[PDB]
Amino acid sequence: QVQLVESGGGLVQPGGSLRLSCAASGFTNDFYSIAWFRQAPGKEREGVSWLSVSDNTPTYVDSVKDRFTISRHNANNTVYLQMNMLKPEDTAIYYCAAGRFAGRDTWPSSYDYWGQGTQVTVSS
Amino acid sequence: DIQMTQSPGTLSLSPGERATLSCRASQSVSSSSLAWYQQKHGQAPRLLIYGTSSRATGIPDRFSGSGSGTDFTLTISGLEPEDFAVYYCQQYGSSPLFGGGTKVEIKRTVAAPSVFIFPPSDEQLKSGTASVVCLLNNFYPREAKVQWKVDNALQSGNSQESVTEQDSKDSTYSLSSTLTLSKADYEKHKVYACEVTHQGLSSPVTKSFNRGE
Amino acid sequence: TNLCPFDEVFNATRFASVYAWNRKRISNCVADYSVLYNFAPFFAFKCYGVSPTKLNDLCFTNVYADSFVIRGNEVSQIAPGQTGNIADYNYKLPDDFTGCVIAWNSNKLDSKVGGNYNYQYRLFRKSNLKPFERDISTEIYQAGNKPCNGVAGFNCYFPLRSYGFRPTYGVGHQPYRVVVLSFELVC
Amino acid sequence: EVQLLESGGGLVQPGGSLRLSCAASGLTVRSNYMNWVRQAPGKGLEWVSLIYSGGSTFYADSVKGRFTISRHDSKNTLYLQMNSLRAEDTAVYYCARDLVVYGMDVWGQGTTVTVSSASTKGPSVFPLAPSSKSGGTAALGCLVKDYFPEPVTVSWNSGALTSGVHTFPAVLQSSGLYSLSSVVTVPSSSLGTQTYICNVNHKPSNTKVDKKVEPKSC
Ligand SMILES: *[C@@H]1O[C@H](CO[C@@H]2O[C@@H](C)[C@@H](O)[C@@H](O)[C@@H]2O)[C@@H](O)[C@H](O)[C@H]1NC(C)=O
Repeated sequence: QVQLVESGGGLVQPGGSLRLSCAASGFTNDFYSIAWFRQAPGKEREGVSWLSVSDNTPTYVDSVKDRFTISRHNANNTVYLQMNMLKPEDTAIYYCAAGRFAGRDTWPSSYDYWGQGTQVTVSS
Repeated sequence: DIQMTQSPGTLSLSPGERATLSCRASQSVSSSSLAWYQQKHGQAPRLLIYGTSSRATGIPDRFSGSGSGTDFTLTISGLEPEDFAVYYCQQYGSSPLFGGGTKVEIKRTVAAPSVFIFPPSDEQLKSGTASVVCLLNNFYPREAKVQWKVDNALQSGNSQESVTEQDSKDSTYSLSSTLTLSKADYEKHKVYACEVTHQGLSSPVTKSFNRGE
Repeated sequence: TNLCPFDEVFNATRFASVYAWNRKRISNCVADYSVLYNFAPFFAFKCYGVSPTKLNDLCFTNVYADSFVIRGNEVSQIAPGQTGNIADYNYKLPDDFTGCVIAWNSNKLDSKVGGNYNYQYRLFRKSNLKPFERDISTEIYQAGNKPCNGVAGFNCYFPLRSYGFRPTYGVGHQPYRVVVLSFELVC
Repeated sequence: EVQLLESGGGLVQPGGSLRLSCAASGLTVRSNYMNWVRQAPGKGLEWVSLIYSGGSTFYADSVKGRFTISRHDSKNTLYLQMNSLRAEDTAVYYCARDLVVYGMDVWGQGTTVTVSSASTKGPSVFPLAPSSKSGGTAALGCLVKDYFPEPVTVSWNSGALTSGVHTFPAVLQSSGLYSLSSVVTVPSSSLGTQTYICNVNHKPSNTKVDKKVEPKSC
């Protein structure tokens, strides 16, 4: 009954911002973790940001460290990804993933639940 | 997820020629995790090669494999008649994954099709349906275009096609196309025709009949 | 009191094959676990039955540090309840596992142009391993009703296979070093 | 001979169930990786399900939640339980012993699963006659229309006429019934001297029909 509803995404110029959301519902407790994956048109599905919900610990890859901000609002049970200073290298389809563990992993096969995925483009 | 792409979809060669079949993986995988299979028409698959290059038990000497990373290749040094089949490559991840497959057919000189049209039998008309059949007999290559024209009006949406396998003697294909109408709709028109375009035809051949003649 | 010898485990020159996975019993030492979690080179840091940032505030009888090398797309099998080649025949965690799984890409160390065939894994086994069981037997696997008598052949297969890590493989077939920390009831 | 003997295929209506069997001879199912691989009509091989010797099962995404692979050690037989069958599940299903690094070396002969709402129905055999109008080669045939299920068998002159005969693959009509034709090219001289009869047999419906095909007279 775990359902990941992710929304947001769009087209922005280099240096603009964009916020993705992922409403996680169905979990019986707080012992799970959220990951944001992205997939360039021809490349692979790579993780960029993680959030372990039970201990509220974020993790970012180095290429987005000072630019992305992952967070969770406990009220609506939603995890947000505030993407600022967007670069053309950020153009991809962004997915929301959830795993039954407290931590982070780079492998899509480690996450059992997925959002629908949304397109994020940065113009040249 | 990984993906296995085989090219070309169809390979046209003569007996005794060298066949090269490509199998591409979307991710660089080890050579020990790739296999090739053969499947003749109407039969179950059989293991040709395991671990990229190792020949399976009983497989003749002319079959060889090579490659590494993303590009793998099955080579048949001199095609025999029994070698013209469909070949599949298969990679091992967490589960087996097959490629789309490559059919190796016999290449021959171009042969134009013989076209026949068949009006519906008086027996079928008493049922309430009319089937008009267009026969394309013994042609090569396989690509052919059949177009139904009823009273010179191009008909679309009420025809189905069927092609035979390559003939054992002349290595040609045959096509059958059936145009289906209700008996009432069949009686509303006069000229029934199928127009055939093929590489062996300099201009499209049209075979037709007038209803009730 | 001295620090726990995690340097000897994480920064060891050579790891073990997954079928003969190494285990290091950790006792009589102080461990800063939250520093381990903040280590970015840890591509994976997944804990079960415990949040990572809470380990520094807990004591336990003994900590076990298991380490080995597997391929990239097998790292998902190092978790409770997992199935597959590795989780069933090489290294299995119990369903009630309490601890953390740590993994990172080791292509620069365990891959070799032309292939590194020292790392092995068990491909053929009759039944699944029990949790934390280490099977190092190299008896010919019998796939039919005829006995093998220690001779390989048809329906008689050597149970181990090499990975043959190459630097040009994709991350799914590149080597990953794994360290599984289990907590038994060091602070 | 090391074999894998398959059975259990048949006609299932959409939403129904079916259990396939794969009896091994020459290898122990209990001790092997075993696969089910299917092949939809005219399409490629698709891995469907896998069971470890240790018990773990894996399924393709297209069959998850609906298929279940299993085995009976005492009968040395592999099984595939298929529920909530859909039209796209129509295929020829193979079982195979998997050696992974040595490939799938032993293959079953396959068993056919057809998912359809159609009921068993005998065909109607109509003559395909040359219109009254005539080169050097003439063509006549038989239209085997509106039958279910596959297959039919068509011979000409009780098997005495084989050269120049083309029996075409059937097409699945939008009604759910199959329809094929069988043609034969003869020299145009022998139309008025040689009788031509097609023998259509549809075993599922106890339908044996002999149709003499003649040029239609005005
Ligand atoms: C593992 O090693 C990490 C980095 O190692 C650094 O380079 C090697 C060659 C040595 O000179 C080492 O002293 C350096 O720190 C450390 O950052 C990390 O803390 C080490 N792991 C543990 C558990 O201490």
